[PDB]
Amino acid sequence: QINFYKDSYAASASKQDFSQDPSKFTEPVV
Amino acid sequence: QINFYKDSYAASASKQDFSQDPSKFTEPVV
Amino acid sequence: QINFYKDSYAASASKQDFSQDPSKFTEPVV
Amino acid sequence: GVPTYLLPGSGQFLTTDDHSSAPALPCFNPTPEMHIPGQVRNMLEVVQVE
Amino acid sequence: GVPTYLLPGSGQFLTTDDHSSAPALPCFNPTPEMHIPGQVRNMLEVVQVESMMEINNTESAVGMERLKVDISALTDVDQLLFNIPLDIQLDGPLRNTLVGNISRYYTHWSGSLEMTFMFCGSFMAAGKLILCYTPPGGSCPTTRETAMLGTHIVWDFGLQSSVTLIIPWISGSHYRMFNNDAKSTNANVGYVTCFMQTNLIVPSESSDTCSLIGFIAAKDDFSLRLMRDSPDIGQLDHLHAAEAAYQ
Amino acid sequence: GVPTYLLPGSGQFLTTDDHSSAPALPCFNPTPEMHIPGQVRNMLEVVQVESMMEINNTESAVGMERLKVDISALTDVDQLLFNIPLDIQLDGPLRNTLVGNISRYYTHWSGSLEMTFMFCGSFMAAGKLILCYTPPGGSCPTTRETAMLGTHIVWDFGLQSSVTLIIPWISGSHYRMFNNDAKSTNANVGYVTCFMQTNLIVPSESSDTCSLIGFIAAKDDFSLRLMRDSPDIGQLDHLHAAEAAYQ
Amino acid sequence: GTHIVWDFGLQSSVTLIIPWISGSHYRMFNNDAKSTNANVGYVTCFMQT
Amino acid sequence: SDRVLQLKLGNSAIVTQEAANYCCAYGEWPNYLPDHEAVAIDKPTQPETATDRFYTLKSVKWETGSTGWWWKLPDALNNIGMFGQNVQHHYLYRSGFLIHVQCNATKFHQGALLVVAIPEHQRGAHNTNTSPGFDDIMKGEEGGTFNHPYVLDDGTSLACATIFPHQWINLRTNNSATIVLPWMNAAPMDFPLRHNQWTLAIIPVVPLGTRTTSSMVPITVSIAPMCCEFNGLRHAIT
Amino acid sequence: IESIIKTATDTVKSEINAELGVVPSLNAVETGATSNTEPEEAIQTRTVINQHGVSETLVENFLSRAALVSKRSFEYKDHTSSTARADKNFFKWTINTRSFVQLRRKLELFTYLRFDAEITILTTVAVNGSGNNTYVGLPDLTLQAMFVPTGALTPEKQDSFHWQSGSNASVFFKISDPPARITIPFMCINSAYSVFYDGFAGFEKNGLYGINPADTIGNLCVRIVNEHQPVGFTVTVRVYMKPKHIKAWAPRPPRTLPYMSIANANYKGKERAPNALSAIIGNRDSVKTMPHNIVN
Amino acid sequence: IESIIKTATDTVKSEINAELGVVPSLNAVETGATSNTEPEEAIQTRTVINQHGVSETLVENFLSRAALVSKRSFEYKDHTSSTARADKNFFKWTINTRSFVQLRRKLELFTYLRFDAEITILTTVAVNGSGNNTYVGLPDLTLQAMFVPTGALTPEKQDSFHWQSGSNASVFFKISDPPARITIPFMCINSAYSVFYDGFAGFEKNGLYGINPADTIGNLCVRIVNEHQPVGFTVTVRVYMKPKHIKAWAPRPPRTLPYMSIANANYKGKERAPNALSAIIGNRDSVKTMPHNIVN
Ligand SMILES: Cc1cc(CCCOc2c(C)cc(-c3noc(C(F)(F)F)n3)cc2C)on1
Ligand SMILES: Cc1cc(CCCOc2c(C)cc(-c3noc(C(F)(F)F)n3)cc2C)on1
Repeated sequence: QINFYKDSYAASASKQDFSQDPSKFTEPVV
Repeated sequence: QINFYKDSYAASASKQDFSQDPSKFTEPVV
Repeated sequence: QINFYKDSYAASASKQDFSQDPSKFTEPVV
Repeated sequence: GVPTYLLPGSGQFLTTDDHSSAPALPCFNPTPEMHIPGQVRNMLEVVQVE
Repeated sequence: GVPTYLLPGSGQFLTTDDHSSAPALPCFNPTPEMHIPGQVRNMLEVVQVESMMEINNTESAVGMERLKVDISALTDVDQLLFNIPLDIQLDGPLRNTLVGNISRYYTHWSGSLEMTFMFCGSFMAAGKLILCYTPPGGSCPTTRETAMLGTHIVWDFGLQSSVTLIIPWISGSHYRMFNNDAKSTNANVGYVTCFMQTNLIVPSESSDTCSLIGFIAAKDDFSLRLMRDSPDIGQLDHLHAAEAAYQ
Repeated sequence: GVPTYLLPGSGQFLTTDDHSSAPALPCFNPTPEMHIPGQVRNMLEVVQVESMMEINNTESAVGMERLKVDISALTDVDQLLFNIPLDIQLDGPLRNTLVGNISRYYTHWSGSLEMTFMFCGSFMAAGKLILCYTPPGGSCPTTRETAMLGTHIVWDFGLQSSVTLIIPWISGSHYRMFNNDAKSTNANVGYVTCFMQTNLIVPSESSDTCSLIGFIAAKDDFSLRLMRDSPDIGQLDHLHAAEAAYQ
Repeated sequence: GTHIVWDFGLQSSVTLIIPWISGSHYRMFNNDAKSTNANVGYVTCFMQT
Repeated sequence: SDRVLQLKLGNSAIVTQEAANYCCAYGEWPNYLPDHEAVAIDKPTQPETATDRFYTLKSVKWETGSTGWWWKLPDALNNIGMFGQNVQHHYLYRSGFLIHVQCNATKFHQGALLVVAIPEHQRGAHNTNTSPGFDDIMKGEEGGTFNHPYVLDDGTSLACATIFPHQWINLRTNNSATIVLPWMNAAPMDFPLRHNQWTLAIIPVVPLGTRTTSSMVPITVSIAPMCCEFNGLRHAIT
Repeated sequence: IESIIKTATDTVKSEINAELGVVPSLNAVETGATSNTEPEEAIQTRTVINQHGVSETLVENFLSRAALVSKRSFEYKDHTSSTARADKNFFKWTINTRSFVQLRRKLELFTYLRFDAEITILTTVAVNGSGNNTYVGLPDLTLQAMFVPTGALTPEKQDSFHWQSGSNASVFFKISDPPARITIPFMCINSAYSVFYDGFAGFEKNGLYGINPADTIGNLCVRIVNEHQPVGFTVTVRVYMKPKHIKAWAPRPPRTLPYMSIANANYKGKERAPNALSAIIGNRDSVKTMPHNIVN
Repeated sequence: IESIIKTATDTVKSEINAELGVVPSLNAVETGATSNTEPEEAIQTRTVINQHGVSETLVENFLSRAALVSKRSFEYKDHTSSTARADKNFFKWTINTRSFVQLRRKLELFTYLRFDAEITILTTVAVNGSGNNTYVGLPDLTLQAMFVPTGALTPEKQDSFHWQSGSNASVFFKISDPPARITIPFMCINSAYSVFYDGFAGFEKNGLYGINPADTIGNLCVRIVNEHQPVGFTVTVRVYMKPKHIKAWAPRPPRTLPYMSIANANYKGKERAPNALSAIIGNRDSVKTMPHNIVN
């Protein structure tokens, strides 16, 4: 949003990660 | 106006809808 | 960052000096 | 920082003010819009009915 | 300077606000990221994994005994074996499941479910069952003739030990709710019942009582919203050693 | 005007905040910069310089006597001369070193160390030593056979009066910590021991007791983080003349 | 040592390979079973279940 | 049968004629530590065939009142062979594990086993504020049994344990289970004597039953370390 | 299949199926895989264009929510005759996330977590009623919150030299001010925090079990900068923590039994169901009974 | 070698070494140079790509941290009958950086320093309890902080004409306001401050030793602008200084013995170790003893 801070971890939450791999828990077979 | 919020529903009132169809209540006949 | 002040010494800390010469204390020989 | 000063009317709650407020439920997805008959966009359409 | 004025909500601490705050440790370098197996980016991946249903939530069932349903050989046709209350939002067989646990953190849900049953008898015990889902509106069917009229799967024991019954999203409204009113039209999902399509036939050297294990999971259709506090955890006092953190 | 609202943390004084403040003396011209020898831009340059270890931190050692280790001629083989506790974060030989002093201003450290030993006997005193670093996990080795199994250097006295033992960064975690718990898995670094590889042989006109000086420094691998208040300086009252500054 | 875990099933037979692990380039008949040039090792069977 | 599989892993080998599949935890395979993730600058030792091989543990009897068994890794494999020697002589290790659980019966036998690899299975005690002790956690090659398999011995649920890499041994279907676990840890390497990355739990969700002549039905566990590395060589510490 | 999922998947219309050798509804739970049966394969379906978003279940949204992590009340007064057990105008707290059940249970759904913390401090004051004290009014005090990392000395008095904070990070805030707010980075010496630790902290056998030394944080010392006054007050400081920039690994079963301690995962359960040791879910009459049966 | 260092150096793999005429592990401490032996040359190493940043040890980060430099309490009341020794509603402080040990020791790690100062003033008030006074409440007062450079006259009363401050820099601030904050430039008449001065201030032999005249700053006079009230109060003013835009020269050994005075580097040490005159580091039984030995 604004983040006039010099450290990158001071930014706000990053709620834009829409990638997912459910098959690593649902089909973990070969 | 400003709306630095991440959610679109947080914006202000949208008072710019000037389209209207009164005939759906005044002439609802064929 | 912002620094709307007319004097340059009023600015914030300048934490971007990554140059160094340790050999002036570790190998000060010829 | 930015130098600022507050104006009269600062911190007062006008019931007709038009601003954006904090979204209390982040990332909420409203129900998809569906077509409903008889939409009203101006109150002058209602008065035109006898 | 810039002329400004404060709006309502100025200086108030909303626990769900999304801003940037002052970095307390300047120039701090976090540990480099390393690859760890099993990363989760959406909570809908967890609910998609199937977990055991506590169908045998009855007295005289203790611990693991509540996680299996025992079926014997009957001398009457068309007999009802068990039914499952489909109320995740209330205490029942679906409550302590991955899908149930993660969904009880939200208020509105939508999508389809899958209910898998694994037969855990001997190799040469045979049978046929019928698993039925009934959309809401009436009483839970008690007879096979009434139960077959809804969604169902006829399951024949064989090399594949498991069957799946899909509880499809058949809803009038666009989502559903936790209500605490199981009979509400916005919450009730219907019923699930099991009947004997045939009998359970086993030889003399096989145990005459066999067991089924039930699992439930969500499909890709599933969706949750309106996050809330889960009613599954509480606190009446301070935990042990909690005050020692101040000594 | 501009509509605004104040966030949490408004009007609060964080001592590590990085902003610009009002210049109290406008149009002031600072003195022109002139070149001065020995400029420091990172504190990691200082720790890279080697300083004496206080290995002889025992009673009956006074002042400079604590900065050297005396070695004589022995009549038994494989004898242990001394060991060095590798706990910078606790009081020990490494505490009052450049690397130790600068590191005690931080909480997390990483990287490799070098431990140099200078032999300060006569020209025609001879000997061979073995310096051993033992990664953590067990007790400090007391015999040469057990000590040789870790990292080590065999040092032969000669024209070069000094030897170096590298304490390489062998850590499970990605950094280490000051803990005050020396036995913690996140803090313990191992041990350093010295044994006789051979004896110290000197002629009749040479002193039969010779001295070693130990130094420690950090390499380019070294890194520090999570700055804190050094526990090496305190204050129980006002310093003398401090109140006179108000008179 | 070298081993194979054998599970009874449709295939009624299993094979254990005794590979050539010798120091010398050949081996000998000796009549001294304990000789270093003759001894080959042992084969044992245990219950895995 | 239902499926056949062979697992070589060194000078050992296992053949199964009645299997379902094998599970790769989170769909990943063991690998050696790359240079861009390394921490310790010491050159590691990679014994390979000496340590990357199946070790078989003592068998446990499958009775009617059985609550389940657990083995913590690498604790169970410590003190076993060259892997144990390398663990004792080194300060850090790193390894995946190929786990094979064996259990067979007749076609008149019924019973279901859940074989699950829990990462960081931190245990709890029952009806006490004191934490589990060293002897409660470190059981070695013999492992332990589940006090309350219903809650997994940690206040959670056994019903949701299928979120972890798992398989089933359904006597009616198969007689073996196989799970491939990569290196699971927040650190690239770790001290083997004070922390367990994985816990293999075998739980009798469906009890063993039959009406034919009774026989001892054991369960065998074989663990093969994979891509083992060791850093920090010094004297043996056990 | 790793892809970008922004909405729930759509449904496709299906027809009558009768084909030999294909049994989509039959599965094998023993393989450890969840059933792959589709609704299109179990029933005859229609085409539905699904527009439900999935942004609310994102781990960031799921966990990025301020929750109470600390709450401490102490008397702000003259502490000359008070025993050496009360907080004499200040307190120190060993930071942890296991004291309040809601945040603890939400965090314990994963094996590994990596995030920055957003710390908010909210202070309230009340006038002491002990004895014959009156309301008087509420003073506007200044509080100092200092973060002491591991190995650093912590203050022993309200006016000790430690409070000068040459290098320690301190925040000075008034009660009349908004709640104080700072951000702490990902402080772990590892790539992620260990929510659960199947190990011991030290190199000997008497160390703590289940607490990872790598995840040690330090102490938060909070004092009132003002000197005491003729009347006593009670000051309550609440600390809320909000994770952000979150990465999660290895989801775990949720805890069913009530928490017993912050140091361990010990369990005893409720006396009766639900959430009892022998019965997590409440009992019904039989497996053929539904409690909320619609009867008309 | 002067270069840009942003991360710690990487490690390279090495092999077995046996070569005549090359002895990397042998050094000569007498030359005054630190050993140049590399880990690759002492042991057999592997390739490590090191990603550790080094921005936290930068002299700017190391020193740019607000620290208490002044703390003064005085009575705000009617001072008609008070002696000519108390602060009568105001005080003056001769600015110095040697009164509080943490900042002093951090600054004294270098021989020369050049920086601008960021000054923050934090004021607290308490109701006097002497006699039979009650709480009453805390007034919102206005304070004036005036910087008087060398040679300028300082106020002698709380209402003297000096406070009109025609040219002197003053700041007026309320207690209810955030702490006051200003910036002072690098005021030295030289290119850098002298943290240590091996000289005398005057041209005669009775001058002060160790204080550089070039580094003289001046006085900070703080008064309460409000006139006294029927009840007395105690006002405490704290002054914090934060260096910025820092340049450092000639690093020095850290001080081991406790500071004795702000005027000099006099030393006496603790009675016993650690940090005693005869033993800086605590004693152990012998050079063959380690205290924290892991025994199992
Ligand atoms: C899991 C897990 C989560 C965390 C992070 C918790 C962070 O704890 C705190 C808190 C609660 C407060 C402060 C704090 N309070 O005040 C200040 C300051 F003002 F001094 F800056 N810092 C610092 C930390 C690290 O650690 N492990
Ligand atoms: C070494 C070394 C470091 C320094 C710099 C210290 C600066 O001292 C001050 C302080 C503490 C406060 C003020 C000050 N307080 O208030 C005001 C104002 F409000 F009048 F502007 N100025 C001015 C100076 C130079 O000098 N030598």
